[PDB]
Amino acid sequence: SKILVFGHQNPDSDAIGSSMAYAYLKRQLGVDAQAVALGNPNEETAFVLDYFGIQAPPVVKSAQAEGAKQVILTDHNEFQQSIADIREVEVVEVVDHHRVANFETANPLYMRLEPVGSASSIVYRLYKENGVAIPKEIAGVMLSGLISDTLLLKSPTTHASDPAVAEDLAKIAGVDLQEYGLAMLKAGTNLASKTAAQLVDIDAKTFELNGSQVRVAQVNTVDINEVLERQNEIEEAIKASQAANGYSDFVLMITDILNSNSEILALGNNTDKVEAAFNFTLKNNHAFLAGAVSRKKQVVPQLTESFNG
Amino acid sequence: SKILVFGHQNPDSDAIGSSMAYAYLKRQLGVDAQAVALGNPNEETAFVLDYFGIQAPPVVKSAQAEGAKQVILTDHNEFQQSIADIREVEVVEVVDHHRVANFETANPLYMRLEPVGSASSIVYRLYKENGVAIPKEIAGVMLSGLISDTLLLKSPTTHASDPAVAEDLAKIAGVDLQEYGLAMLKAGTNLASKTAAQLVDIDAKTFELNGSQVRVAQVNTVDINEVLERQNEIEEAIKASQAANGYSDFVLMITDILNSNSEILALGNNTDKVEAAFNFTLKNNHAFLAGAVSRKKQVVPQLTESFNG
Ligand SMILES: [Mg+2]
Ligand SMILES: [Mg+2]
Ligand SMILES: [Mn+2]
Ligand SMILES: [Mn+2]
Ligand SMILES: [Mn+2]
Ligand SMILES: [Mn+2]
Repeated sequence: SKILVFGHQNPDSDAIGSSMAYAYLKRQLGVDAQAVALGNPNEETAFVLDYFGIQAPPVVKSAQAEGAKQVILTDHNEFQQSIADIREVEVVEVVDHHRVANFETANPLYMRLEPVGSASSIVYRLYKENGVAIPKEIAGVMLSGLISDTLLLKSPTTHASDPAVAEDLAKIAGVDLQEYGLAMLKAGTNLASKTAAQLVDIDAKTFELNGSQVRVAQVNTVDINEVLERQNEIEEAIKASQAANGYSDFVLMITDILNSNSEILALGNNTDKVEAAFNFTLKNNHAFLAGAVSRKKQVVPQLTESFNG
Repeated sequence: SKILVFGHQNPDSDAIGSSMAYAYLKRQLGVDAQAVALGNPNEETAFVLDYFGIQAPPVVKSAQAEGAKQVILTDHNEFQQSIADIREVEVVEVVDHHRVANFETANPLYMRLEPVGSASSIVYRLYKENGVAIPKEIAGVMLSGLISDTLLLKSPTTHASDPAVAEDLAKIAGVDLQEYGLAMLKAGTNLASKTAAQLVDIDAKTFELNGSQVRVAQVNTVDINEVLERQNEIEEAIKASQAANGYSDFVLMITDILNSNSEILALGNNTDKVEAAFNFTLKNNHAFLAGAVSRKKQVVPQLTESFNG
């Protein structure tokens, strides 16, 4: 009866932070909940965990294997993004900031979705609404989740209310927003220590675009050209992944967080549709896409339009 | 920019109350929201609107027709229970206490689902959470929804937090909980004014139970015996429906909403799948199903299990 609280596959900072923050809150409310992760923390999240001196959630792969019948999803609701046997257990709660799709429950449940910058932002309000004090380290993982998802509040996903949230969490966490923000974001640009295969699967999701299974990965870097130093291995890793997972197209978003621009490297059957989604020309399989920092707002939408559905 | 707020087709008290109350709330929050209905009030709801003297929402049939592109749904989420052009508009918010299915959004949205007795109960908390004092008449329709969906807090669907809510909405609406409730519930048991075919179809559903097509209807009455005065005319309307709709089994629930029992009348090929389902014996085509007041929580399972899985 231990309720498992977890974010999406290829957990990012917001996924981990929101699940940890929410699990703690559930416990304060008398619920036997435990935060777990569907994968190992990425470099950005590792930085956060280390910073506030807390351990990463246990990594699990099957709810049933862990003997759990009830789960709480944070930072996602779509089944392909959840635990492998999500269809076999009961989803009792969901706290997320994404559109809803490929989600279904047999019974009523709790749901708190808000079209804001991060799932962590929502959990924060739940602490306030329940009158539960926020511990320093919990504030830290929540703040980190918000900072992560909004690129230190500079991303188009930043909601009007997020800055105030970010400000209060920073205070509770004992950090200077800009200083901590920049340090953490930079921690995610540690890509050299990763293999090409791992690099393209650090932060990636799949989208069904008018019948095409399109993989869209993102990475934060201090320089697009640095990431391209291994373009060959990366393209190779991309083609391999495409064959292994059934992807007709693979889009790699190389985001320069300093200059707020992203390089688009795409391979597959419909690279021409990619070129159409952004009106550019892929040379050696990539092109510059100025001002792009958000996958959900500045990439998927145009890819959706060009592929159509 | 004009958001319609509505409950589900064939609205009950909760559907009407929750949309009216919530729409009012959004307006106090600066959102140009308007409560609309997908049908006219039933005897129960007409009794409520009159008691607190307020007009029932205007019945509409299309969001596109009302000049609205955005909509807020209360007391439901499944598209088949919604507005005709639901897939054509944007769902900006959902307040409900049902399971989720046949629901999808292209973009992020606000969702507030809680596994409680009524949708009105959730709206109640939304008022307090937003610092908006609840208006007398509004408390009236909200209280009615809660009392209606939970049979004056007696149903298995009643949540631990529902009583206090019911209690507080009564105080605000200026009524005594126990009297207004009974008086309101009794007011809605008007069956003699409807034809047999109408009864067996005012609140029924269909369930595929291993190849069988079983109709399961529910009628609220203050006295089963009285409805049993029309047994014959009923079995006729039943046999008829089974002929026209292919139904292999028809189970009628004559729910006595004051004692919490439901006499089960069954005609069909598997009138044994039912007995073995409620461990009773159909003496005259019907048996006594004590404690039954909820179809899915007290009738579906056993049926679902007797027909085996
Ligand atoms: Mg992201
Ligand atoms: Mg009901
Ligand atoms: Mn995430
Ligand atoms: Mn997120
Ligand atoms: Mn309803
Ligand atoms: Mn309801």
